Amino acid sequence: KNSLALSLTADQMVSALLDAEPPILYSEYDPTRPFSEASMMGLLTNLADRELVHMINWAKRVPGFVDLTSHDQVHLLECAWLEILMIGLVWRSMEHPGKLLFAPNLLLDRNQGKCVEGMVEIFDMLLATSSRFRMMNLQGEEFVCLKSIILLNSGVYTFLSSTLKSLEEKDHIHRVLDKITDTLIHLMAKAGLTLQQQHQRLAQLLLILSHIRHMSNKGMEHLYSMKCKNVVPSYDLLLEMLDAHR
Amino acid sequence: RSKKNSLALSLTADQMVSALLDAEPPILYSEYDPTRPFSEASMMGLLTNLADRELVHMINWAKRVPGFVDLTSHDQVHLLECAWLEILMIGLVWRSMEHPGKLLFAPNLLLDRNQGKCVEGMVEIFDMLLATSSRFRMMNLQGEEFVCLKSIILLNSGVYTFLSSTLKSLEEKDHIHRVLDKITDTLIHLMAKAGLTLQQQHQRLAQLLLILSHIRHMSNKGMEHLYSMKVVPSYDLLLEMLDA
Ligand SMILES: CC/C(=C(/c1ccc(/C=C/C(=O)O)cc1)c1ccc2n[nH]cc2c1)c1ccc(F)cc1Cl
Ligand SMILES: CC/C(=C(/c1ccc(/C=C/C(=O)O)cc1)c1ccc2n[nH]cc2c1)c1ccc(F)cc1Cl
Ligand SMILES: [Cl-]
Repeated sequence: KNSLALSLTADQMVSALLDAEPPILYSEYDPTRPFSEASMMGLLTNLADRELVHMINWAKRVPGFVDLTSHDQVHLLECAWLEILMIGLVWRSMEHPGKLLFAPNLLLDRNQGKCVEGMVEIFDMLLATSSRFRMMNLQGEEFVCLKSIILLNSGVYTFLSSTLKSLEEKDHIHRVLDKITDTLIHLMAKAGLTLQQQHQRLAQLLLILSHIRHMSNKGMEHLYSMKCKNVVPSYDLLLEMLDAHR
Repeated sequence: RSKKNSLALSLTADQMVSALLDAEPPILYSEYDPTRPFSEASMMGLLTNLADRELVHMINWAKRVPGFVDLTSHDQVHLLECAWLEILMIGLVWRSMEHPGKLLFAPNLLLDRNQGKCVEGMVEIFDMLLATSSRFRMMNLQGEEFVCLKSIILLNSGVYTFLSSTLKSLEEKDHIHRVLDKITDTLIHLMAKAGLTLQQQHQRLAQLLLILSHIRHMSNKGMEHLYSMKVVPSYDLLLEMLDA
């Protein structure tokens, strides 16, 4: 692939990723009205709906992503969307121990998780991830690398791949993933970590992604258990949004 | 802030690998000569039976993973509850590597895709497992890398879901993270000795650890299908096997 992505240095990768970051959105409720009146699930659903649109724009700006066919872009987003929302939430919540910062005007604690049956389980997992990032002193530059890894990794092993084209798409993804790895290592070397510390930190970061997958899976199961499914993107919806984007 | 006294942390890379290779469970056989062809119910029976027998050996293996016995029984159980199906699955994928298009559950139970269709929804899981096996094959995964990955799953999968208020709980967690760091070093060591450059080492490490996310996903899907049909070994069972 002549992909410009593969010619990027670590610093250019980080710049591109920092520049692609979506805005922090606000929850939509009247702050003049008391907080009951508001449905918690309604607020969260609405927020996720609005976050999704921005996620598509962000994805299109991840180096290497637009080199893929639309079909593969959709497949990656279908698999990764909730993991991406979740890693964003955890990062925003880092400086708020015991709380989840859904939006600047929607900072929830554990006991607010108990609104909606089974959500507290997810809340606790999210809190623990936020604690882990805090403990590790996760940097914004590392965060954007991890979020891009999720986009590219989560769906890559579930392409139905008979064709030459599909094999080339997979190879491409793996090369970009290798570039993000290099980028992460670079950031750590420049922060003055030893070689051993670099590889240990890389491993600690990537192992957290396993827990993010777990949380996404649990979350998706609770959502599928519902008789309404207002925002969870079908392939076709995602393809439309990708086409509607351009 | 306190660092648990563990012989595990004094092991070199080479000693870690040896200890892990030595702890490997045996390859078990499926219930000998069943009625073939299989029904949906008979296939599930064979797979359930196999998992039950594999579990006992998994506990023995876990007890021999350096650092694992340093933990309290409660924490050992928590790790196994979270990791058990992922461990079965990574074992299966490794055994299946040299059998393209097939899953080697046991030497007398080698199934292909179309045999996955015998139980409703299972082919989806089969396909994910096959794809993982292909990925390991493509990467030329080595047996020494495999044992490191399998131990990482044991230690990592449940580590973030200890409910941890006390200093003691934080020290247990730190211990786990140090052992995980030791296994990372061990993996890097193996790659360096295989003659990979520094860049290649870090890239390969990342490729391997990213597969663990897919293994978590398969475990989750597997558990969901099983709950839809009917499964996590009970705390008490696990405790007994750990005590026994
Ligand atoms: C953990 C929080 C959460 C989010 C969520 C995602 C989708 C929907 C609804 C989809 C639909 O009807 O199609 C509802 C809530 C959430 C909503 C904003 C978010 N912004 N950043 C992260 C965020 C997560 C949630 C809550 C309950 C649950 F059973 C499962 C989940 Cl995942
Ligand atoms: C994919 C294969 C499979 C395994 C399996 C694991 C546990 C149980 C437990 C049931 C119970 O306790 O009542 C049943 C089946 C399997 C059985 C041996 C195995 N050895 N190595 C890997 C292995 C997997 C399976 C099948 C259908 C499904 F819906 C989900 C799964 Cl996970
Ligand atoms: Cl908005």
